[PDB]
Amino acid sequence: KKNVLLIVVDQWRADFVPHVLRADGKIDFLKTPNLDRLCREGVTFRNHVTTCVPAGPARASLLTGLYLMNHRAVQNTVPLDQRHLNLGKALRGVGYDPALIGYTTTVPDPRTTSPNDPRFRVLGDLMDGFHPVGAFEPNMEGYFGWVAQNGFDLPEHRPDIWLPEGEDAVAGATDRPSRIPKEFSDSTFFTERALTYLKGRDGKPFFLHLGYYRPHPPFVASAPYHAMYRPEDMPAPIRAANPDIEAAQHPLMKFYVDSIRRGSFFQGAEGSGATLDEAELRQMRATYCGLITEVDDCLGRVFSYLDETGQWDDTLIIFTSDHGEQLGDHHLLGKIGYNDPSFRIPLVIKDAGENARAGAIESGFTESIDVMPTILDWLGGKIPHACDGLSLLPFLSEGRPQDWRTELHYEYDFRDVYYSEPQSFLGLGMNDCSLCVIQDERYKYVHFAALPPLFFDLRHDPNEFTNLADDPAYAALVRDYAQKALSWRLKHADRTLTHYRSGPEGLSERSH
Amino acid sequence: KKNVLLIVVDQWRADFVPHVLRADGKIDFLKTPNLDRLCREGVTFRNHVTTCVPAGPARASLLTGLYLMNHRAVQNTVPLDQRHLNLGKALRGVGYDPALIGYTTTVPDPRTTSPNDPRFRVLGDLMDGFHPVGAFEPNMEGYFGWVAQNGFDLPEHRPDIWLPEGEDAVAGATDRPSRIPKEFSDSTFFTERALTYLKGRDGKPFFLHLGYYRPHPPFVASAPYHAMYRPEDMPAPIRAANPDIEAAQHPLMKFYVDSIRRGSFFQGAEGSGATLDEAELRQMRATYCGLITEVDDCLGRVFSYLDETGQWDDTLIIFTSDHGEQLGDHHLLGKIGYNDPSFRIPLVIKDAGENARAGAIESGFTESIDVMPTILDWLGGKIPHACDGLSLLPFLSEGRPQDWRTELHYEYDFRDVYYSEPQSFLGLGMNDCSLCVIQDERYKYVHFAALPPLFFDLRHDPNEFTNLADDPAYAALVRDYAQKALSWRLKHADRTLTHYRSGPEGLSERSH
Amino acid sequence: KKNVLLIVVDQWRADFVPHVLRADGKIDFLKTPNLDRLCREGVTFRNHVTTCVPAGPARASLLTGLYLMNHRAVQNTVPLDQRHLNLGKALRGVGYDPALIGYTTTVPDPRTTSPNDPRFRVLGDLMDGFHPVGAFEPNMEGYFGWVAQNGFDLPEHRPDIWLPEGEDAVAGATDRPSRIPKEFSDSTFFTERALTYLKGRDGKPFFLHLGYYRPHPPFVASAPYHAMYRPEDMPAPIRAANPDIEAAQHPLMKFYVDSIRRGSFFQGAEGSGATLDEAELRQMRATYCGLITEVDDCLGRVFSYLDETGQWDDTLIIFTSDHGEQLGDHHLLGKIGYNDPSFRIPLVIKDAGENARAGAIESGFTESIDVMPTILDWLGGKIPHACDGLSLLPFLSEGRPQDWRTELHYEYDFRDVYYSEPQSFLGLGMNDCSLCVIQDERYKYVHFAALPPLFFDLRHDPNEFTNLADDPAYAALVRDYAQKALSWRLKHADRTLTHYRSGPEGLSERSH
Amino acid sequence: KKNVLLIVVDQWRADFVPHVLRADGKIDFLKTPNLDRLCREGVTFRNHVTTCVPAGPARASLLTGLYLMNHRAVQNTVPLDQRHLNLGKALRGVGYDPALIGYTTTVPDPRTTSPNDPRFRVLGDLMDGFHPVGAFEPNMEGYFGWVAQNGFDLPEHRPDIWLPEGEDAVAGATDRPSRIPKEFSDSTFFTERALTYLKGRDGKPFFLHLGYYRPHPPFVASAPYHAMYRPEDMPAPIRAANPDIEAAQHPLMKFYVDSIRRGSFFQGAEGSGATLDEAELRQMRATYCGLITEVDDCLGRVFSYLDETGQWDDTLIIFTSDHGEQLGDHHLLGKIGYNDPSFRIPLVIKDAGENARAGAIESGFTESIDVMPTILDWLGGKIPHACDGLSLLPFLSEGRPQDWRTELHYEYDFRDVYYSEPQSFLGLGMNDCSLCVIQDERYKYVHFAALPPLFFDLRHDPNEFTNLADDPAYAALVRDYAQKALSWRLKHADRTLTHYRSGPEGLSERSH
Repeated sequence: KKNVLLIVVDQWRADFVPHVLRADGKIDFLKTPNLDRLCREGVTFRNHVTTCVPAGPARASLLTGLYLMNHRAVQNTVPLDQRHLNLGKALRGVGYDPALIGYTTTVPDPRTTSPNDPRFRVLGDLMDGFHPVGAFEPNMEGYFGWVAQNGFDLPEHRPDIWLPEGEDAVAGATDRPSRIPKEFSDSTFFTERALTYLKGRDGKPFFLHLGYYRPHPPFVASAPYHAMYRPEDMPAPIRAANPDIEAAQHPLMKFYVDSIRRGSFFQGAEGSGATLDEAELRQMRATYCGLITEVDDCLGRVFSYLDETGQWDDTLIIFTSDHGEQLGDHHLLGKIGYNDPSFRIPLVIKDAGENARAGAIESGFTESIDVMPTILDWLGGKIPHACDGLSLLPFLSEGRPQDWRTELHYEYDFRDVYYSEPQSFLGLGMNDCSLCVIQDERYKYVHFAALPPLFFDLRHDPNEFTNLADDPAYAALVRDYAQKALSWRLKHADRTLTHYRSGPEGLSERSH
Repeated sequence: KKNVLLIVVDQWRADFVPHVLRADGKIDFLKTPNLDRLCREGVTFRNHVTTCVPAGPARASLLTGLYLMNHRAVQNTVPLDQRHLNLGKALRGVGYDPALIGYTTTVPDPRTTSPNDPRFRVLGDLMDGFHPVGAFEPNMEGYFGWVAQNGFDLPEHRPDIWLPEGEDAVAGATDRPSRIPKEFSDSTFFTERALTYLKGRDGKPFFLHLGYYRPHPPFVASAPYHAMYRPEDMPAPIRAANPDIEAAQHPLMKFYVDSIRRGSFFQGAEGSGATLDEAELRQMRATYCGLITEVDDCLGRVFSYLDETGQWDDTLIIFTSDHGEQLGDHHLLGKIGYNDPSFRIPLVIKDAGENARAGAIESGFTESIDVMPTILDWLGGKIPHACDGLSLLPFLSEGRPQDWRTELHYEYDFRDVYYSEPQSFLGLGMNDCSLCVIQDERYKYVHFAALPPLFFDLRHDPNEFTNLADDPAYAALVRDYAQKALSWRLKHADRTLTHYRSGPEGLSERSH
Repeated sequence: KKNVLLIVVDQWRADFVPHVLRADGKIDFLKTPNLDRLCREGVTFRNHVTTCVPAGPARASLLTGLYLMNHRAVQNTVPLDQRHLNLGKALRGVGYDPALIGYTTTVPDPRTTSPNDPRFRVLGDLMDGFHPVGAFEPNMEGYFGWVAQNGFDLPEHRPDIWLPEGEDAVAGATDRPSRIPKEFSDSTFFTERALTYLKGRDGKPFFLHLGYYRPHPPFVASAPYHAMYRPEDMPAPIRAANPDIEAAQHPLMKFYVDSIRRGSFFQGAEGSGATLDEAELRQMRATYCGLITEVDDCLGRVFSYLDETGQWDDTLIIFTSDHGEQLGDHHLLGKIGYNDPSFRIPLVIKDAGENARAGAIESGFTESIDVMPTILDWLGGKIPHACDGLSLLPFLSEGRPQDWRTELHYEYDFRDVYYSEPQSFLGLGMNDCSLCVIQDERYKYVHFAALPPLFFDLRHDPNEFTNLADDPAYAALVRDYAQKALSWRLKHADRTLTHYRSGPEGLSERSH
Repeated sequence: KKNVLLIVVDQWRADFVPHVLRADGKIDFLKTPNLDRLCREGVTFRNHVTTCVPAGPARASLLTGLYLMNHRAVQNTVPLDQRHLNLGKALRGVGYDPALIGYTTTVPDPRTTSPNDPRFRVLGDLMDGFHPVGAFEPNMEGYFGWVAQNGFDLPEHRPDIWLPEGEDAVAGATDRPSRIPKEFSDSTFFTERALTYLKGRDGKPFFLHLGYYRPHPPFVASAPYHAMYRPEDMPAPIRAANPDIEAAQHPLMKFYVDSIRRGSFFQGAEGSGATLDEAELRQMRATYCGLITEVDDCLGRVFSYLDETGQWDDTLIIFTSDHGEQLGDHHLLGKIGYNDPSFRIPLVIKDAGENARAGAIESGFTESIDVMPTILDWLGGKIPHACDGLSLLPFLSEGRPQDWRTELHYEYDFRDVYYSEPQSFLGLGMNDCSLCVIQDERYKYVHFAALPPLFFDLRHDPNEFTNLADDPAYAALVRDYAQKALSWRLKHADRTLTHYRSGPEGLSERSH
């Protein structure tokens, strides 16, 4: 029997993974024993990125194996064209039910449904082709209904469960717990749906997309996770001397430093994200770690059910996140722009049985578009022609293929959406608001469609403070990275029908 | 605010509706106080039929507003063509989320999915376009997973929860309870999903398809519903002197009398349905009533939540069943053939506010294809051109329209499916295995595509024992009913594009 | 090598086929030596009907193998749903180019094109899936452009080429030629396109739909075909004592007797069709024969090219018409209503090589829906599941199959179109304006959806003057024919997906 | 009234346009009086390119307004995805019939038709959505059938009409005429179809795509066009000292210098294209001019019909070519690679009425993707969101828009097709065989996906002999052009749905 458990957390940074911290001799300032078990038993990928942000685009790439340049779900609220083959439909093609807990943040294709469809009122709904067994639902109604049915009285504005405890509490980074008990938290909800689904399967082969919302904000935690980590034990945020000096690097950086609000990160909070002080940012980081450890506790319950039913060694387990989180770096909160912390994400894979590379940490450059090909390959399917990504299965046996990619790539599109509208400030039209990034161990190149490019020397400037793109001494290097990025564009043009050929013998297909 | 609650039970007969029994001066031998409330407050339709059986075809007609002659989902296991507009997609067209609890028994269109799709392994899965919030799931996994997560230990073969209590129990009609407590029954499950969904909506407008499996078999009930009704208080089954005399009426009757097995109606039971004695049939009927009263108790919890939140007077409530049940009549169990008890079904409608016809019983002839037009009309939508049915809203105000139909119509297709294969016995090919029925207060005509027809005088022979179709004295009457049925066929040919016209002014549409 | 030549004339009656006239000892009052060659070498089907009229519906049935009840292109100007598989697409499935000369009169599906498409300004355009090599074109522009490019000066209103020669001519039935020379006639045009296409093929396998407009009206002929037949040698029209007595038979008969205009049949003519006298009708018939003989002369040129290139014995030749013509019978002109002369059509089939039944006349009942299955069968294709018709190939070898149909069937829908609007006169809505016909050697039954039925004893009343449907002495016979027609409806419900099945082994198909 | 005549020749170079030659003080060594009339009356665009080559890709860009990066019909024999909106369907959206003479070289989408479709046996067939009124047809059957029907006896192998006259003739560049008289030439054929179509329209508004095959090879002409130009009066080919020195520039150049055969350019010829001597190339150029003048003579007949019917001043006339021709430059024949002569093409536009810029020559950079937007704009349509091109109408009134593009762009994909397979020689996989080009008045940058780039200084090296891309002194310039090309990629990602947005008010669209 073969099972696949795809765990997708939200907003969890790659540098909040204890197995990698310890390997580098750093203090592992947070506890994730269940993730650590996956790392001891499988392969941890230390240079994994999402190919775009925020949730809607990231999940389009994860669930189609396509770059943003091909899926075109370029921002939250922008439709996903129905033509793209997604993981749910591909799973049905190999005889698996594509069971899903959590959310996909997918706007339907308007050519397929009425313009009055309620799914157009929200950031996104479930992607067509999945079988929902534990949906957060539009406006988190699935979760709130479950809390209410469990007998907990909700406030009139339901997200006020995430105000800090106590009528005198000041909204923002907090040392207080939220107003929801642990047993009715959202992580508990998704976990109960996972256990219900696995118990219903009763040993039969499964695919399950187990989505967790946490550690997505609001950065407030149920007791006692709110108090589990001391602010002084957290890694310091990395940022310029002040927000103006930070913003001077690039107009897009200035837009986000100026515009991001605390209320998007802490329920009811007022003021700008960029003005948080070091103590507030350390408290935010401690609460973020508490939310992470709650998820890890919950995963322990899922893993316990797999152990008790004898299914652990039959299950391919993939742990990843949709995207990262700035967490105060560069004066930013959220998943925006071009910096490493928004795009670097965990990826740990435990094969069935005793893993040949158990415990290894892989530096090969991997991208979220590789996850769908990996799952389909493992289940014996053909990888769709159109996918941009490649199967990671060679990394679980002999290691990095000799012809594997030598750069990481990602994209970001910042055209206007209802809650964030940079076009007027930037002076740009909607089809000119994008960037792409190419990077390796030494250099990082950020190319904007219609704004200045950026170039960083990562050995000397690992935190991306010193743009070199306009320095004439770097002209040959900038040329080289722009050339690699341009080749990458040409190599990833759409592949839907390009293997077919007419000819004297009729219709044929080219394989190489 | 406008809400719609569409309650769809399964396998509940029209003559098991106490409000109608009492109106006719009959003993109301079962208790349904919550349904009785709907009847006191709304309109009870006493001549409602499903336009086909069993579940898959019945639910295709209910959820598309089309006769079987147009939807072509002619038996369980036969695909529903994606071209037909269903109620879920139509609801999205009026801005409603098409939330659904229970099941639709819909086989996907093979042109839309892989032939390996797991949805082709089961009798049917969820119809495309609905939003599931409480699915029974393939093989009832949703229910069983919920029972297991509630801490109840299930037997190795999970349907053995429906064996009668006690290792010494004989499977079949029983005076013992099932092996599942009331608090973990399937009716409790669907009810908890309904409460969870309504609590999540928190007062916002809703559509909810609230499906119950009961009183579908196995005919066994959780305590104390198994003992709630005395067998001697049940209405007697109506059947011929013996199964051979019954079967002589028609080859299709013979096929079902010979083939139907007790194990399809009582978990683990052996033997033929037709050999049940009168006492066994009375016990079966008493258990069936117990399952009905459990559903009614559950509806009381849903109605209580609507009352407490002040939504009752804002909600159009429609109560109906997918189809009926022979329940021993004519030596048959199940929903098959051509007799009234398989096709007659409850229908009660309570409008928002104080209903103009509260308490009335309507004799106008209504069909399940009318339900979707009624809901869309009530929500301010246009009724799709293709629907065969008509809105029932006039019946809630002034009464039966002057041009309403004057006959009831239904269809049955009995081509081979994996668990019932009459073609060899009947000597028929797959496209020749159907019948249609037309009837009014006086006469009933059953026309087979490729077997003898039947004709009944319902005043003198209300129970359909005496075929008159081959009696020369009835030639003019049989002619007349065949002519009405043939006109009905011509009038209901597909209407997808037939209102459009080319012409000198370009494309236009005819409205009359 | 295998070729198919499908010759489709327009408006040519089955009783204008000399081989059948001579077989019955009647005078063959018109000459068709080239058709007579096909009859001597192949099989002539004497009981062939189109399953509906006029051109648009007839050609939908011919080119899909479907009854009107399934294709739903129910009148000229009504769209053909793109879902139906047509002969052109099916030919591509067997590797044949679906070359077409003439027209198909097909209104596009509005869901597939802009509402501004010029194809919605005309009665119909080319059916999707064919390869046009000689289109009449919208408004006959293809023909008129060819005449103009040939150097012939056209009048300002181009159809005035069909006024009778001479400024003093009275428009109507005429003993004068038209104003177009034979070398620039429409039959010459289609023939030149056929020769161009066959010469381009240069011996390679072909399918060609060779459409002729003639003998469709206006009933005027190029010299000397206008004078080739004497009016006194024509068969007399068959009609009641006067138009009022004719019209009394049925409201639909009255509508057409009252409404049909001479201008629809003779260019520029005034007055009603029903008031033509016997001499005028005989002249009309003589001109109609002249147009037929012109087509036959043209076919001789096509056949000569096949003989000279050695392809005759490699070619399946099918000669047929889209529909018939009343030609004055029952006071009617055109192709309307329910009488035999509108629906009976020629069908002659010459197989490749020496035909086993060369010269035979077949009385088995054949329908235009059989033609597409016949062609696909002959080319080695599978007949589409959805077709209503059956292959005629058994008739070319051993003869009529033992299980062949025992009645002929056809349909007519008379809902309002821009140039003929009977609904107000009849008092009917658009979905109630149809009839179906079932008949055999003895009896004919015409069933209207919402008007009185008709029944004829064809031995005693071969010309359909005496309705018997309301005579009580015929009640059992009328019953029997209504029952056969109702069975036919049930047997021909749509078959798109009804062979598929879900089940424990996955998706399967039933073959019987 | 508004008409559009879109004249599309094949393989005609931009530097074979006399109006531009004379403007630059060069000898106009060929005569095109009818094209010269369009130039005197309209605007001549001197920096127009096709965005890709050869015919199939070029015509996909012309007829969709999309770059190859979006249409993906990347080589002849590769399907065009049906999702792209083409000019024919867009014309129907504005009420115009999309009449077409010539060919489009379009391989159908395999998801829309049988794999056995004969359209998969040829390089391409007609694009879906056009109305053919003069097709060359598969294998030029339309033309050959027309020649045969005109009474001209064709040789057994029909293309042998293009052998030079006389049994002793040596195949290759020739001073002899072909074996087809002028009155039966292919240019005469397309012209007769144009006149037939316009005469059929009889003054009604038209769109006509008037395609000519010439001056596509074989480079042989009907008498007396074969002798109209002296070889010594032709411009000399521009090429390196020998083929080896030429080929050293780049592996793709070497592939084509080594592989191109004379038989692809002269009927029956043997040997390599690269070994033609200067005299042979001058004769080839003189014959090429003869074919051009034959097309111009033919256009004079079309223009004469427009003048005589008073339609000239009501007609937007656009003259262009699908692509250019190397004509011996760089040792190459055909339309391949990256050099200017393969991609630069004529474009002349005459507006209705007296043109504001009559006679002007425009240096603004225009691309073939601009043609479809121009036509739709002129007819009052909306330009489809997805188009990459922009309307040229501002150039006919006030001139180049201030925000017009500042570089020309084109693409070439050289993955294996049945008659040319460079992948093995180049060592590349199928998705790595492309290049893109960006250029302006000063510099040209050729970027290969997986081979070395090229960079040319066009003032000092107008003929592209001296690659500078690997010269360190050019690093900043190469950087700049790679950056412009990378921005162009980002700006032209697919736009199908990217203007739509979900949000609190429902579905909306962004316009800027």
